[PDB]
Amino acid sequence: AALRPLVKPKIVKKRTKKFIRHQSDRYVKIKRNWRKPRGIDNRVRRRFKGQILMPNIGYGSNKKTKHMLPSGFRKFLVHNVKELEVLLMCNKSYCAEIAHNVSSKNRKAIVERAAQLAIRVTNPNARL
Amino acid sequence: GVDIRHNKDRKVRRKEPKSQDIYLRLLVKLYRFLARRTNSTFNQVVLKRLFMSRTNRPPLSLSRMIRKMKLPGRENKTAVVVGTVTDDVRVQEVPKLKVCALRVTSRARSRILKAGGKILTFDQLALDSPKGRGTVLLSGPRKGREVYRHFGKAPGTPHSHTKPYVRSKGRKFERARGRRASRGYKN
Amino acid sequence: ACARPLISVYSEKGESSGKNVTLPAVFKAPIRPDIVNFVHTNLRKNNRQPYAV
Amino acid sequence: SAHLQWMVVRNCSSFLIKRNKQTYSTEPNNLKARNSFRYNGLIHRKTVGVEPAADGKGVVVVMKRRSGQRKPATSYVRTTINKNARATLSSIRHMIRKNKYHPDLRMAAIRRASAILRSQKPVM
Amino acid sequence: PSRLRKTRKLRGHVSHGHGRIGKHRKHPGGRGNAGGMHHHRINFDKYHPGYFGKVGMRHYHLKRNQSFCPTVNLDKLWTLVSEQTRVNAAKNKTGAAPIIDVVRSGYYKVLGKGKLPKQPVIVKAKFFSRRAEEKIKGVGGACVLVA
Amino acid sequence: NFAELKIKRLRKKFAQKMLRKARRKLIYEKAKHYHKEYRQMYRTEIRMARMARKAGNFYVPAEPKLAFVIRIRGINGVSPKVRKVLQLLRLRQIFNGTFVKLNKASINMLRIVEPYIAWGYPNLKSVNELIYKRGYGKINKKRIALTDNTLIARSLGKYNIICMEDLIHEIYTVGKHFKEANNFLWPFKLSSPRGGMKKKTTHFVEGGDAGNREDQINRLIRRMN
Amino acid sequence: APSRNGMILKPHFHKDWQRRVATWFNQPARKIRRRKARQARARRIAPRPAAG
RNA sequence: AGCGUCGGGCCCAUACCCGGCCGUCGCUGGCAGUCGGCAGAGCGAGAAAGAGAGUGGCGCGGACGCUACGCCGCGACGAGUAGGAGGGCCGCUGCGGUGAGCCUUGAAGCCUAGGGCGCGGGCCCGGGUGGAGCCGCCGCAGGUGCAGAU
RNA sequence: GCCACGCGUCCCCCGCGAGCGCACGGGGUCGGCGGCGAUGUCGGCUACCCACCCGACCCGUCUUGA
RNA sequence: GUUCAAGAGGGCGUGAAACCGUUAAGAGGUAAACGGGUGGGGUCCGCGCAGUCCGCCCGGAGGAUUCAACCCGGCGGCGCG
Ligand SMILES: [Mg+2]
Ligand SMILES: [Mg+2]
Ligand SMILES: [Mg+2]
Ligand SMILES: [Mg+2]
Ligand SMILES: [Mg+2]
Ligand SMILES: [Mg+2]
Ligand SMILES: [Mg+2]
Ligand SMILES: [Mg+2]
Ligand SMILES: [Mg+2]
Ligand SMILES: [Mg+2]
Ligand SMILES: [Mg+2]
Ligand SMILES: [Mg+2]
Ligand SMILES: [Mg+2]
Ligand SMILES: [Mg+2]
Ligand SMILES: [Mg+2]
Ligand SMILES: [Mg+2]
Ligand SMILES: [Mg+2]
Ligand SMILES: [Mg+2]
Ligand SMILES: [Mg+2]
Ligand SMILES: [Mg+2]
Ligand SMILES: [Mg+2]
Ligand SMILES: [Mg+2]
Ligand SMILES: [Mg+2]
Repeated sequence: AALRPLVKPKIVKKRTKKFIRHQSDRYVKIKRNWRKPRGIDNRVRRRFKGQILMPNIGYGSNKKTKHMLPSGFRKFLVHNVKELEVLLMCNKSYCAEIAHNVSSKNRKAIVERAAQLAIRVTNPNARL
Repeated sequence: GVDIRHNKDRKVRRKEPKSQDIYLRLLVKLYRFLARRTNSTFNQVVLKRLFMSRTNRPPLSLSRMIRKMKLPGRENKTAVVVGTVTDDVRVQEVPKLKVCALRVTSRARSRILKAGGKILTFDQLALDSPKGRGTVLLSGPRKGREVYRHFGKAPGTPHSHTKPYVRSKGRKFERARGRRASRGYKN
Repeated sequence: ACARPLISVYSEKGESSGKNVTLPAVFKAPIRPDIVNFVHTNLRKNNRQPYAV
Repeated sequence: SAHLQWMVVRNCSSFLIKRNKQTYSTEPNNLKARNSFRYNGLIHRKTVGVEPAADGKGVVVVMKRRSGQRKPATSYVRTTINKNARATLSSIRHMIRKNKYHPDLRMAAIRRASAILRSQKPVM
Repeated sequence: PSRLRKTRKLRGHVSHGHGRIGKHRKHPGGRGNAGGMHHHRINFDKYHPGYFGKVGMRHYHLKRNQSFCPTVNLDKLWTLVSEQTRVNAAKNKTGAAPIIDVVRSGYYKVLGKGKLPKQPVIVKAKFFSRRAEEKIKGVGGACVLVA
Repeated sequence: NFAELKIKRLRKKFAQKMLRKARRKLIYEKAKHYHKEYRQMYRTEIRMARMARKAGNFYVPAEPKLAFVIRIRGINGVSPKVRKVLQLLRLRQIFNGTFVKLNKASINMLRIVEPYIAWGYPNLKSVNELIYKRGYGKINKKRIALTDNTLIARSLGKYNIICMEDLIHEIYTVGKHFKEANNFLWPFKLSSPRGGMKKKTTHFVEGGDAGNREDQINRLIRRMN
Repeated sequence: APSRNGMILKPHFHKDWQRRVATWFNQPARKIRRRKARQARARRIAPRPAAG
């Protein structure tokens, strides 16, 4: 019985491939992280055919499915037990996701309480 | 494709006030409500003025308010200001009034109350006259600032009674070559 | 506001004494954080020693 | 007053908790827990709160008496209801409706009660 | 608050908002108030007419204290005294006006600007203009001088 | 009580029902009368001919009141004396259309832009197709679709213009209230021409499309719509 | 290089001024050393008038 | 499969049409009416205005909603160097409050053909390494973001 | 062939009947179905490699022009 | 063999990239390198591999010292008392 969401719509995504920076392939000092080139003679700036794409706002996603995971839930970053009772009433749409530095012994309680509340957890088998 | 300029499509007039103070925003909420849910344009004007800057809501002198109520036909009729009501020393006699304003100084308050007047706030006004009937609208002088003398057609230019910016007046600080007919010329 | 209530005094050991004292008027004064905030952020800067190369 | 201290709080409270493009609130008598003038607990004269009992088992409904608002000790009134589900919702519905007492919060409080009862009931 | 300043947004853009044909060079036009006569002649003649030229008589050891002479209009002469003095005067059926020493308050001259209300006054001042004096007489009272 | 009020509220709805019916029957009778009108208009122009030829003379028919203009070329690099005219006729996009009542004043401007347009004398069916299929009014500065007569009555009730049909009547019979009837209509967004164009650049007489092609505009509309 | 409009003015920052700056972080301590010397004097000349 | 005169048919551009989606602008549009055994659930409709006072002739019931610096509805538009402005839950280092915050049952940093989010700046989870300190939210201040400079 | 149908009164001449279904009607629904599967098979955009088709001159800068 | 640990062995904490070795994998005549669009194979993950529950209704089968109405006691809400 996986936790169903209230609605499981079509998550269309207009583009999946990442926006790499011009010339990240050649050099190492050049990172993948995007940076808009503001040169005079550049090609990419001026949309030559068969060249690296530039990010417009047009790619923006439908409002209904922004930050939406495939299951249908949203994340919420948790550090401790007190923060679950918040979600207990917004139970079916959202899900807790536990923080990295939190230990194992407390994780145990976090999952035990959340399992009582029926709240779905993304990382319940995280250490052992 | 279409040949329209998109130069002046955005309008700059104010929508909401830059100030974070709570009381002004609560006025706003109220008069937004009455603005949309009534017909009266009065409320729209009052709204516009509530957003405007210090210069744009200037202080109204008492002398000006008094004689503006002395005008005939507007007897027993509430005066409405957005700026501050300051006192005037150069006015001895004070007929009894019914004022509304955001701030009034203590002196003007005493002058009115000993005469037997009345100072309303806006929440009291909304209850008294929601559409605002029996109301004389007023404003102070926007051009009253000293700065407007500095504006306009430049000095040293035929017909331009315009204050130049100067560190200090005196005999020998911008009196000579362009002003005397003797020395060079004048305009 | 115009209305001034009556406050009961408590003994140091917790019980309420007989005496009841009137509220001073400042407590009904206007709240204005923009000012509080502004003032705090200017007065606190004065308690500051110089640093320089 | 209320609206005044709402405009004060809405942004600068310690209880408020923003993250992941979400915004919540952890006050005791909020239900739905969302930062909002309607559901804020502390502000109003007539305020509801549905908690589980002090002991693990049970549910206490809490109401605010309107007399002493500057005296916290005497303000709130707790009252546990250890019965079956259906009669719980009938008694709660009657407590709120027939007294004209904050009928805005009617359905929310119901839903929370059912979920609490759910919890103290054994897990699947 | 540098975080609010413009330079933060300008990081990235090459010439940092000074243009790239005519760059932000050191002193492109020359220094200070230079070329006032020659190649900045205009700014001076369009916005500071008078800069150049001599005029008047040289007065050497000037002492401002000798010519101290602050004026006060009648517009606000009554301002100096409390209100019951004005009130009790209409009460006086005898018609004895009260004496206002202006010098005591740090004003010397009495100019004749405003309109004066109908009740006599004795004004002990140091100088008087012609229009202020005649305004009083029509109202009533005299102009007692003092050095 | 909620007794007398219920019965009163029923009478109010019943009145407004009978009113709407009556407006419907009125609409019907205007339309049938116009059918009779058009039939008469068409026959007489022949009858004049037959009888003229019988006598041996020639019947010259009247000059055409109305012309249907179309902008055929684009937005790039166009003389400013043109641009002014074009934007006075509301031809901002390509393959846009407009109606234009005729007179010396209008025709001299269409002469001044001959190379950019294609105009002529449109037929009744072409007026139906255009209005009905692609009618969109300018209501409160907004391009809203002509789907109910209410949208017309609100605006043009003062000229006794309550429906698509009256509108048609004014257009074909260039009546009094043309200005208002046309300025109400948003410039017609026609599509690219099915079948193709012969040659955009040149005049019709030298084998092109520009300029006055009196009747063949209908053929062109059927290919573009 | 003057653009359109300003007070024509002659600032005096041509001399080596950044050398001779007197900073006044002394002040509070100076106030105290005065105050202390004044109280100690009055304590010395006990009954004579303090001011002089 | 050349030259001149012509027919039908047919081919595709980020242009034109119909539809889907993002953002902005305009309508200084709409919404405090969640008025419940003090109840009766409407005020989009071609036509200046009132579901107006009066006076004579059993069963106890009814979803969502509104951080109004919010939510919602309507149309129209979107190339951009030098240059200007706005928003940045973009990011760095430190200070006052605040989270009965985390941590030797292993922090920071670092590595990763793992799973994911965001138009993007960047960020979050799993795994490995490591052995003592760290971060979130509201405000303040700055020596605060690198590919080039022989 | 007609969006023509109380009685009385007016002109020219002889303001409440209820009831039931259909649909080219203010933006798609089925109250219709079928196959595969627990040790080699299903899904797995991105991110790992390789292949093919088309597109494709190395960046920064001054410059009317790279 | 000490130490929890030499995965801290005297320029010895953590120990990145540039650069090299080896191993594993895949490929190879138009220098390499790239965008879009697909396919194939690897890689690990899904703790997949006979698949949704929730109210309400109808029906058949268990069980608990249980429902309503009144009385007593306390409390809150409201009062055109
Ligand atoms: Mg170049
Ligand atoms: Mg465009
Ligand atoms: Mg730029
Ligand atoms: Mg440069
Ligand atoms: Mg410079
Ligand atoms: Mg220059
Ligand atoms: Mg074809
Ligand atoms: Mg300037
Ligand atoms: Mg001393
Ligand atoms: Mg295309
Ligand atoms: Mg479209
Ligand atoms: Mg542009
Ligand atoms: Mg742009
Ligand atoms: Mg280690
Ligand atoms: Mg260590
Ligand atoms: Mg570097
Ligand atoms: Mg160069
Ligand atoms: Mg160039
Ligand atoms: Mg050259
Ligand atoms: Mg070394
Ligand atoms: Mg080492
Ligand atoms: Mg790397
Ligand atoms: Mg090998």
